[PDB]
Amino acid sequence: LLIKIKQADTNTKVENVLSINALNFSAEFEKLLTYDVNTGLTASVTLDL
Amino acid sequence: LKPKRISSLLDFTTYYGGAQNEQGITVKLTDTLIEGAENRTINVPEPTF
Repeated sequence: LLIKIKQADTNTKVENVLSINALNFSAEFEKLLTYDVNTGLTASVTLDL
Repeated sequence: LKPKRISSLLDFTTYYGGAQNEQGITVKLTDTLIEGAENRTINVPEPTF
């Protein structure tokens, strides 16, 4: 996914939006910390690997 | 119904003409989006009539 976002900058900003919010990139960060964004520090530890 | 002697293909189209235009050709166009990238499809099948 890191390689894909560097090639996607040639044509479309929606390409850079479809990945990081709707598709796989927003979903992959949740498995280590599910809702850590509730504060400045990682809290509300619902899921922790 | 009169027999006539010709000598080349240019002699034939002078007195008799050419072929008949086909009536069974169809053209299809489709615009698609594949993960933010455009895709255009052109489909001309071979005529059955």
